[PDB]
Amino acid sequence: PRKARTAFSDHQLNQLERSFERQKYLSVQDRMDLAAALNLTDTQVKTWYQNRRTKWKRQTAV
DNA sequence: CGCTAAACGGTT
DNA sequence: AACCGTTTAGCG
Repeated sequence: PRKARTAFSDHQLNQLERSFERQKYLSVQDRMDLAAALNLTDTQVKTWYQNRRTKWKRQTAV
């Protein structure tokens, strides 16, 4: 049983990208604080940051 | 299709 | 526990 695909709001995407520009890796507390501010689950933030690092590494390589 | 969220098996 | 590298798949 797969989880439904989260559709992030524009506010959530803007805040996630502002976080990522500041810090490429978050502490457990910072990750939880971001999830709470955005009404997202801890896992959805953790997964967004992980996939964001994948995209970031792709862009670094060119 | 392209982007990207979630899942897999493996690593740190 | 979280991450990595990669895959799988949802959807505009």
